[PDB]
Amino acid sequence: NDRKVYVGKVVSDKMDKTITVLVETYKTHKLYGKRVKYSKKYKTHDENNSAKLGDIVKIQETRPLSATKRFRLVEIVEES
Amino acid sequence: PTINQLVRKPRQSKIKKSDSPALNKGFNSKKKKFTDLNSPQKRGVCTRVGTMTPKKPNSALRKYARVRLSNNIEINAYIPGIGHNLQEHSVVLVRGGRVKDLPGVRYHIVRGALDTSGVDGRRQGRSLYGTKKPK
Amino acid sequence: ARFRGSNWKKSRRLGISLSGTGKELEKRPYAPGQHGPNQRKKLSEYGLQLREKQKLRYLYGMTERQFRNTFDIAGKKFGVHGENFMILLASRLDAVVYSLGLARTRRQARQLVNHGHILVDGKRVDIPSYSVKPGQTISVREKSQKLNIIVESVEINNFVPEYLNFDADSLTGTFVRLPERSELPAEINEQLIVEYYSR
Amino acid sequence: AVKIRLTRLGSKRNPFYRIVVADARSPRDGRIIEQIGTYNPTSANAPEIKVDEALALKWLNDGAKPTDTVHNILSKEGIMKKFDEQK
RNA sequence: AUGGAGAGUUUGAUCCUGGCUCAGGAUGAACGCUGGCGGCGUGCCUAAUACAUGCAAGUCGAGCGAACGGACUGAUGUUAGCGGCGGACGGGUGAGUAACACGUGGAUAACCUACCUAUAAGACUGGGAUAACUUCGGGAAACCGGAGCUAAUACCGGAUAAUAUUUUGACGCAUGGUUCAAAAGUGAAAGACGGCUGUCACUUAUAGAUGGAUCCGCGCUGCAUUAGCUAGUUGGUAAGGUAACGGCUUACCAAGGCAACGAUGCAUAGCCGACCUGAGAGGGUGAUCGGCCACACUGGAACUGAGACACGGUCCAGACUCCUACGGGAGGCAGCAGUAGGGAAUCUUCCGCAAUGGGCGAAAGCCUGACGGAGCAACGCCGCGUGAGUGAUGAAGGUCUUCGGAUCGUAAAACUCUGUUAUUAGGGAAGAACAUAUGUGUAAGUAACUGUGCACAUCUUGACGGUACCUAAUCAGAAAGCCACGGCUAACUACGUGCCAGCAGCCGCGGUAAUACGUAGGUGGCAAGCGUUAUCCGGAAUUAUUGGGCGUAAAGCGCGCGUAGGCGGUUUUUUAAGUCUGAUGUGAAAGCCCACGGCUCAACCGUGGAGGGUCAUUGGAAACUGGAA
Repeated sequence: NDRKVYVGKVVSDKMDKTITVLVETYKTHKLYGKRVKYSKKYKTHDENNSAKLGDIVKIQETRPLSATKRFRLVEIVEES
Repeated sequence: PTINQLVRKPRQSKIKKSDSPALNKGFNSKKKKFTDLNSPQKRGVCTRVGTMTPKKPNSALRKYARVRLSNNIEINAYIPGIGHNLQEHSVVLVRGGRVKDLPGVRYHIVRGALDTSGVDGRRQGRSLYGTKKPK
Repeated sequence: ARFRGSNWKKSRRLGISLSGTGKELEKRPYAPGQHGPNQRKKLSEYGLQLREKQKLRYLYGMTERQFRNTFDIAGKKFGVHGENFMILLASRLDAVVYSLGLARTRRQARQLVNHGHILVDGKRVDIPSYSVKPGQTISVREKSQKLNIIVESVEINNFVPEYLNFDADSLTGTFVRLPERSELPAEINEQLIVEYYSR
Repeated sequence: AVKIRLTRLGSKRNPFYRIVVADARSPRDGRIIEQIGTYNPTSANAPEIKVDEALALKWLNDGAKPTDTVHNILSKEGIMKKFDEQK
């Protein structure tokens, strides 16, 4: 099987082994049809916290870690 | 407006304020609370039976009754027909429908019902105004 | 019979002869009632739509909410809504019996179907509103084949519409064809009842 | 456990039955797993029955246990016979 | 192509704008007047108020001990009990819940699973009790406590045994995986049979099926006159315990985490398939049927158990209701009926397990207020009636009258005619397939047999119910009412009254000549129904996405500077998020539509399609929007 993967931006790295990833996507309005940008914040695990605020990273889901995290850091591609 | 203005502020329709509000409310004697019921009819007690002068364009002495319904609500109700047998402490059935002339009467007392007799000489239109089939 | 009333007063209020073929609108071709003899006022749009609906409804003896239900079935079928509606009325068992020639009118044919003298396809069908399909057999009950009323009208019927094959011997019918607009009553404007129900 | 049984689908005094694989705890006309066929006991003379073969033999191998009359219905198609042949 | 109607009302008169009202379709409806029948459905929406009384969960004596009791050694029962399984299903209700509760799509390499199926390996050896029973005491019951015995497929101790745990070597982050070679320690049953074995009890491993559990993306009420919310809160490190991950909990670190993309708070609400309305877009709703959730007088808790923190189970607290010898005890209809109460309003304290399904049993069988049926209610939909042919649209009588007549009216007598219905008097289905038992062969396994699976044909049985339904006679006889008639809006006259009595949805009417009030004739609309009231959609383009506007009718902020956001000049290359086009999986069933078939038709029922997604995975296209150069 396959676990879902998201690509977002690091908006918080103030906690150890944890970063906040902002995955912005698009949702159309049911009535008017205009596509509206909405964003969702994901809390992801990274044992070696090499991600710094401003990096676009690759996120994949996993089993529940802590009360909120359900994702792990797969790939870091930006430098900022 | 523009589409973006509509997305941010979706259109808001007007609310419909319904006539005969006292038929839309129930009571709970155990919890001493008012409920929402939407009743076709309500039953009450006549606390005052009298006559009301109508609006200015018209002129006729109209009979009415101050009725305290099953709720703790005191409304004024019309008495259709010619003759009525209602005094104080009379149990009546009250339906919707207001009287245009009479200001402050938004209900009608159902004739030919619980403790309310029909019209004595009515022969055509006996569904309304109570009274059974003659012979 | 649901109506059970004056078939002249209806044909006098209406513009057609309903049942009798003229005998009703001869001496008094105006409306019935106290104000019947005096002059007639003009009819509005609604009055004309309602009049034509009453023409076809009282012609077949059906009531509302069954005239309307049959009208609803007609719109489902392909083609003109008005045409399929009158075709469906002509396919009613009580109407087919009269148009076959078994009875001398519409009301009597209903009592022949109602009391079970018909035996469609050899089986007792006592429902006047049964919808006859092409390729069936409208016979007569064996015990009722010696009915004076049935044999009094079997010979005076004469003309039988082309969509009905009638056998004078054995007292049987066939319903060979789907009726066309030509064979249907021509005094009824089908386009005026369709507009009435769209109001 | 898993039971191959009949679900009533008829009106008053006109019952129609579907041959359905369902859990024993589920309601009679409630949750099901798979529909296998149909059973009409009020048809003309012989009760007309319709049964699938691939799924019926699939559930029997999986441990589904037919009721008393589904056994009869599966026998009139020889399903119980071919289930017995593959020992 | 299958689909879209308006009208009245602001003025001396007009055109706009704009609100109000009406004509349509519906309902778990209620009320008023009426009321013949049948078939399908539906029927406490309010007090998750309180409950009298009956039933709603038992079964297995082939697991086994009886004072057992007892045909005839004693068949059979369970009187009573131990033990196993079931009581977590089925049935009810929508109080709570704005939540991963529910819908849809996924993930679990973070998960449990009795019965059922299949494959293997087995099921060895001993022991001590205790129910029941007997006999003593207590206590007003409820019950409780002493002694003396007795079994079990009850319990306990050893033997042996896995892919069980520890240490060993040979991916998608936490990894998964199957070989290795050591250590500890984990079982069981018998019953009823046939000539050692068959059946169905068991135990251990695996898988399958089934049923559960958790996590995640998206969707899913109103209020901003609810703006700042949290402190296990948020992350980490250890430990614990959970079927399992995890602040799930606890210590110690750090100060974190969510929020105008609406944190929080308040109010409201079970969610959905689906239903009503609409041409559609949408709007409203969440009765009956099905899926999920939550609850069981209110509130906590655990035990047994595969599964409960358990509607007809346990303990405690509380509020009630009842008994008491005053010390103490018993109870929970939101199961089916039914009662009281509240309300405008919602039913029998019925029959049967005959079918389907469920529990238990080898089965016969037992239990089943599930369910299948009956009782009541026009509550709804559908179908049929209450009569027909000829017959003077002239009797006699009403009502008007222009006094001549007209209208009720082919309506009526009047003759013929039928029996749908109704009455009586005879037949009389289907739903029935069984299970078991009996025989007959076959397959596997057998030393062989019994036995089991399968194949066939025999015997059996129905609450409904002598009910559908059919056949004979007989009679037009026993079977129509409701509302309107000024315009919207089909249907007009006379009389009574005289701005009174009264009517009215709006325009409004009524002040001695009202088609508007009451009545009488006539008319018209429907019809076993007809109107009124209550609520929703429409009409309403009157929240205008489809589909409105802001000079004077309501509407451009008094004006700048500006942040988020929204939008963005031309060309080339690339990408493929949107976009378009396929293929898979799913969007349960029941519903809507179409077709077809069965009820005599229809309602209704059953089959087959269709349709339904901001859906997921995976190819293809590259103009546009988006990204990169």
